[PDB]
Amino acid sequence: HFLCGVVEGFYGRPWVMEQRKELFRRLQKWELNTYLYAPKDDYKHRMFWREMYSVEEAEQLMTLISAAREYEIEFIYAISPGLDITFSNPKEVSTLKRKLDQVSQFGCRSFALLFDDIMCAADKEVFSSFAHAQVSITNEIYQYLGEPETFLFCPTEYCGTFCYPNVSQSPYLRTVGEKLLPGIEVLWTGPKVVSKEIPVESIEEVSKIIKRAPVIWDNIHANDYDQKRLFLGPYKGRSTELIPRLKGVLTNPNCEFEANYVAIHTLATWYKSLYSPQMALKLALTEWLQEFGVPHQYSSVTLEDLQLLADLFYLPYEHGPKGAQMLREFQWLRANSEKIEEWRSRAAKFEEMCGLVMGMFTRLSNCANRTILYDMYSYVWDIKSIMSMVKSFVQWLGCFRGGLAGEFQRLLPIDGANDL
Amino acid sequence: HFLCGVVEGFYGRPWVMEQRKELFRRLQKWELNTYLYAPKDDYKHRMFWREMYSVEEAEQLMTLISAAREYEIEFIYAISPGLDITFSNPKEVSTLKRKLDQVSQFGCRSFALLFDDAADKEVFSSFAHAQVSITNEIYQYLGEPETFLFCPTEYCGTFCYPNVSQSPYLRTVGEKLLPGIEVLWTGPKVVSKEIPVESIEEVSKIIKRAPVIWDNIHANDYDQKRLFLGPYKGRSTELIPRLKGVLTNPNCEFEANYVAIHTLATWYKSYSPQMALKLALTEWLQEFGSVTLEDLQLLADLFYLPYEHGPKGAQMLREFQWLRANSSVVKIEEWRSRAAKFEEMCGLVMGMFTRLSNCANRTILYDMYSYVWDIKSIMSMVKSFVQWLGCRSHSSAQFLIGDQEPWAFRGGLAGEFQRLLP
Repeated sequence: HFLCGVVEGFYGRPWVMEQRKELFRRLQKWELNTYLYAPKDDYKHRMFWREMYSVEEAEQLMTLISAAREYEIEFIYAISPGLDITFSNPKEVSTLKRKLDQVSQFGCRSFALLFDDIMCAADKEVFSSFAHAQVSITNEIYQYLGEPETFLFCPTEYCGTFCYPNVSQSPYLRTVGEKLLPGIEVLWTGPKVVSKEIPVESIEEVSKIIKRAPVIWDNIHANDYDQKRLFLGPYKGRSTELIPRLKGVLTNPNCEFEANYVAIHTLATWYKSLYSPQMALKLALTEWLQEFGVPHQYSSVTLEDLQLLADLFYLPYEHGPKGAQMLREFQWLRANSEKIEEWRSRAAKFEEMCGLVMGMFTRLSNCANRTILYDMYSYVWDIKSIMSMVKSFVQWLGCFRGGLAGEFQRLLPIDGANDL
Repeated sequence: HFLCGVVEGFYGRPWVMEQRKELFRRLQKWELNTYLYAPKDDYKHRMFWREMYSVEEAEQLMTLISAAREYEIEFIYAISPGLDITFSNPKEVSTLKRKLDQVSQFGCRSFALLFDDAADKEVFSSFAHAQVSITNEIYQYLGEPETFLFCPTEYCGTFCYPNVSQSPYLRTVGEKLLPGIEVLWTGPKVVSKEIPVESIEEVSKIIKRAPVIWDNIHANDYDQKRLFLGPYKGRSTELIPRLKGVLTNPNCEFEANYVAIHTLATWYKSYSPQMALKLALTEWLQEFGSVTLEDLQLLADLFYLPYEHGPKGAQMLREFQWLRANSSVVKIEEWRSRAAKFEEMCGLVMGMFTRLSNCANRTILYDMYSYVWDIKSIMSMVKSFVQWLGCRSHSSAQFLIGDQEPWAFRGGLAGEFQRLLP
């Protein structure tokens, strides 16, 4: 059974139970089938992974695992012991069984052991390598829980760039593919952490070394790695030819829950297709518009508002066409500040485009869905403030920002080394 | 009778009732006394100011107004009609009376009309005449309440036209606003670095009363990457005898305003910014869990104040400016010794992030996580760059070798526009 859905696997404030239940509704509404629970800073998932859940947390996880069953989403419970586990100490192993047993009595039946970060001297004696230590404990938790239907394993070398010396010849992956039990699945993020493309030939290459088709943990829409970035563009860079070669695809999307309508809608479109990223974004935006109401009044947002907004917060390696256009046009205006009529005519057209950013922010702050507006607020306010300043500046040619973080970044020479 | 406390007055996600009750608890713990409710994006506070609250919204306001009394915090309800009100039309005035009447039946006794953002040319001779007419009539209609506030459109020095002393607008306001109504003022600027004593006497003369400061010193709603954990600073305690109050508009992240409100509380002793911050940091440390006192000293110095970095922050930046400026040399032992010590200081940022993400107080950590991770990753890159600069006596490789992850290039499309501004 091919797994396709969402992993909540980013850093920072995790989602809340009501947001996750609502996630289960949209996964079901769009015919996806999986949720992987792995919030990096939900303290009992990784930092304090040994602490069992309290009476009140047990009641919230049981309720959340029941909702996943109600909406026919498979619930996968992950745990990340890798930061301070002692693999050779029986009580660490018993604690890891005791804590999965407690989640198992909450209704959960599928699990994952993740090893995404960074070996003690006591385990150098018992285990021949880091890959042997993880595979030993993963296999033993696997068999100890009755060999569950779905059990996932995220390796430490979880992408091409993290493979040493490379994918095909890695000591680490080779031990994993040889000694990890055939029934356990392997997570893989592609050639990179955030893969621009995931080529079929790269998936073939990792499948030989790990001896099975991987489950993609996809970071295409993840935004936890830069405060100013948001990704509302379509699922893209993965050919539908990957589907016969994969055990599943689970996206790790933006931290702000309401901003992942497009990211999950288009992945669902891609899973059912063969696939046009631009057509997928138009179906996702057209459906999304219905959620931007006007408050009922007893005493606004357009489709082109959302097209502009997505083009300004698109994808990690690409801007949408309206974003690249306004940025190409402002480069030309700045560079060329007869030819005089051209400059003013194109400056006039560019201030109008700036006005459309201001107008999209204004109608978005009038919408009835306060949740969507709050999740995206700082991003939309920021792009509006800047374009209001850019617009002023274009007019001028015609007449501490960022904090300490910003001041250090301007002093690095690769500051705008990827600008257009 | 001096009002001092918090205005929740920023843009974006408002606080939830659980955070607000906890704010009242701290206002009381630290001897402050006032809360002004004015979140710009509570749709019924401003955008749809005429719409009554629903049965469930009403019940939430009553419970919260009751908690303010339990904690003896004065609750002031604000409203902003200025974006689309027709001041000269009676039905509009009634709409605003009925809407304040409804909050008044929730237990609320203090109010504010904010004007910080037609056919009225016929009835009113200026915009100040329009607002003061409706402000005075609302004021008396509610029985001249104990506290009634008025935020003018020219609410700071730079917003005054042509200047403070000569503004038609403020002088109309000072002449025609009833003595029982108070006037809000942010100082010489929206975010004032200092609020000089003579500026307050100058503004008090034209508005004919002592102002209540709406203080934006710690607001961070106007820049995504900014957080302000430094002490209340730039206002002499001499202002306390010439002010009717001070209400600070702090960071949008609720847990990040421990220092901002604690230090204002310390200052309300009718004052040393550095000493106030050592009291606030020592107390704040207790709410975590591990995090050390010098961690929070470092953290406050990296997110200090809108016009200043903390001493540990300003130090790492001039030192890295000098290292960058004199890298050509790589006599020469000076540059390497200072590069090692500066690499050591970056470690203290990394170590402060690590213990903060292992701390038991998850609420505080989630409020600041995006800010702490951003500074830690930049300094990790800044440390890498200094290492690269000293490793060049023996390597010709470039700083970035090959194909990068997206976080090597920061800011998205917004960042690309800002780099294009001079």
